[PDB]
Amino acid sequence: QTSAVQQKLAALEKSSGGRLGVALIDTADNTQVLYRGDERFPMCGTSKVMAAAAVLKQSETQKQLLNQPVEIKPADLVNYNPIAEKHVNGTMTLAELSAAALQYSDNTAMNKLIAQLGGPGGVTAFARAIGDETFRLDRTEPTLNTAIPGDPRDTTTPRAMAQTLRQLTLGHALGETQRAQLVTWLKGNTTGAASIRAGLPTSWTAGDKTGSGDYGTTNDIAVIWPQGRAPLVLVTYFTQPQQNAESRRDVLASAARIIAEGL
Ligand SMILES: CC1(C)S[C@@H]([C@H](NC(=O)Cc2ccccc2)C(=O)O)N[C@H]1C(=O)O
Repeated sequence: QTSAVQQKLAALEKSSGGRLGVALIDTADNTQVLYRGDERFPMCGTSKVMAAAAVLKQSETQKQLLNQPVEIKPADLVNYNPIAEKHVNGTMTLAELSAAALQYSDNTAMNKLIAQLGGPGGVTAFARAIGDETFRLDRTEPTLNTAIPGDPRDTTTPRAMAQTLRQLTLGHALGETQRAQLVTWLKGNTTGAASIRAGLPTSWTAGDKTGSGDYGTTNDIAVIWPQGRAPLVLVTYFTQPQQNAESRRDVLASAARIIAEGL
């Protein structure tokens, strides 16, 4: 069946010229709303949540892991390193790297998280351990953002990512302390005001992780606390036909608005 909300999302997609994927979980009743929910999309930076969460999982059995120093060398710098560049020829702890990857989307920090997990396959292995059979990380930064249409590398589906984000932030995929840390990091994100958040009533609070890549790929995944009701988990993925397409965070805001108005 096609719902009123799905019809509005289809209209939005049509006017956007691209391909939109949406997955909402309303924890008030566990109901879901999906649009292209089982189609694959390039994750880009939204994959940083899985990497940080995997390191948080490791920290459950190593109390000092998050304080472990990691060397940052000039050769480690990639295409976007707002935090790591300050620490070249020095070190950053795994907590510092996690916070930089999540809150500033630092790509060198993400690479250190991936390395700590034994490579992209280590991130995928953690996804499998928490019941996500869909997620796949295949490359490091910056190539994991090529976002080529039809390419399965570094992709997931909106349904899978929403389920995983719910388990990580509201469920028991991580220990209580680690879940709280992840939520704190997401709520402190600096990059999300133009995306899902721009489509929500101002009174609502949220934590999110954005992503962008080639093909005008523009993504956001969020955990939301609406005024007067149980939290929501929302994933909005968007990708376009031309490699050099411009970002469209406004499309994510529009999708979020349709979802909020549809509650
Ligand atoms: C500036 C950021 C905050 S960081 C960046 C990052 N993507 C890239 O570096 C690849 C790329 C390749 C070609 C064009 C754009 C991006 C990611 O997905 O985390 N995403 C932005 C965001 O989330 O708003």
